[PDB]
Amino acid sequence: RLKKPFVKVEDMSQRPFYLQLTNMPFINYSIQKPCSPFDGYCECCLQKYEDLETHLLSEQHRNFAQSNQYQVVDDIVSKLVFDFVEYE
Amino acid sequence: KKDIEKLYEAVPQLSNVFKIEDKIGEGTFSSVYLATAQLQVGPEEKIALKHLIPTSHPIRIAAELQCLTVAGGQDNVMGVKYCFRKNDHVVIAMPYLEHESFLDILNSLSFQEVREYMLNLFKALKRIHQFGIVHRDVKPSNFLYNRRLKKYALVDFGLAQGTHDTKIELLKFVRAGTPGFRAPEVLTKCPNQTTAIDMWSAGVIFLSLLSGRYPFYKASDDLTALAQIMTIRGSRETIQAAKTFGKSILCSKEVPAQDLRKLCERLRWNEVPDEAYDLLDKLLDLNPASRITAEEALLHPFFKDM
Ligand SMILES: O=c1[nH]c([C@@H]2CCCN2)nc2c1oc1ccc(Cl)cc12
Ligand SMILES: [Zn+2]
Repeated sequence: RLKKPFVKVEDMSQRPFYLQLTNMPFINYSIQKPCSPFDGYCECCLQKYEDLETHLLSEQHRNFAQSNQYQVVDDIVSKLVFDFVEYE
Repeated sequence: KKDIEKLYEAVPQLSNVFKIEDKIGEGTFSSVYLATAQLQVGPEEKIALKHLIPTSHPIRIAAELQCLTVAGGQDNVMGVKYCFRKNDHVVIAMPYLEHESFLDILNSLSFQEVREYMLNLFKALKRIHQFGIVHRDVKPSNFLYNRRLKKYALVDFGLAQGTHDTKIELLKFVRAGTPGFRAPEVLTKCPNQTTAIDMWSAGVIFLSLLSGRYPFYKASDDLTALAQIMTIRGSRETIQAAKTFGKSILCSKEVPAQDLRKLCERLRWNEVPDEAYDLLDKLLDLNPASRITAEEALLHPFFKDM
């Protein structure tokens, strides 16, 4: 029932996923080196965004960005040694 | 240029410390910049600054730093000098290592240099695997190679996960790599993914080095890569191995396993030893349980005597 060629993958204990291409991969030796022989979401606000900049500017993000949630980061940082020269 | 300006603005303290020269790397989750700084100890020094995408969960940021602090700075694994934070913007400061593009050196390395590269990659992998770190994004752009100095650094713990008994605490509280370097058990979404997935990746790197082709598996999605893998390692072989990890694979077109020596020679130094292709075969084992480990790889006959 699936048009060929296809690949089908299912978990042996149960949702299948598929590959269907016009041509399956074919190893091309004639193509010159080094060509192949075969030639977002915010973790903080737990939500997918439309535009990165605008999402960072949103009050949802700004609020996380300014919280105490980065304590876990600062905790490791405090253990590191600052060895650069700092200017005013 | 505008990126450099925006970085300074995001982390103002950076302008007190660094002269940021150029952007040297970029991925889904970070940008890496070349910068100059003055050491208190006296020398001026080139620094790599890694600006993590401000959508990273703090635990993800912290786990990457913890990999660098605990496992890094040793055995060809990149370490960390310092880390700068203003709010959601974190910038990791690391030593700069001048390094080749993989495409450039690929077809110009001697065979001895191929074996030195692989040996040094396995040293880095053995080190991280000792801590129970699964890198999950091992590929040439994450393995810095200074040809002239014979220096190596495995980089980028931003996609790492822990083994069940990981020594990196934060990894227990844990993003997809490049399809072309992902193991069959990864491409088929096996819930259990071990350090073996990085050994697969190192085999894909070794496959590029032996065939002179990069990217070897050119694929923008997981199943296309799996289909390409089947044409190299064989559909029946892949289907049999996948059963052992609880995945049923159906393929309409049966394709034979390729002989690795003949494959690499036709794609591509006059007397590559059988040991090289034997090691490749173990790295590209379709069964992750039987796939060679980094420790075992270092003891493989391919590397006598180094
Ligand atoms: O984590 C890194 N990722 C990367 C790349 C770029 C972003 C995705 N991985 N490069 C470096 C990374 O660390 C480095 C330290 C020194 C130098 Cl010269 C380069 C890097
Ligand atoms: Zn957010």
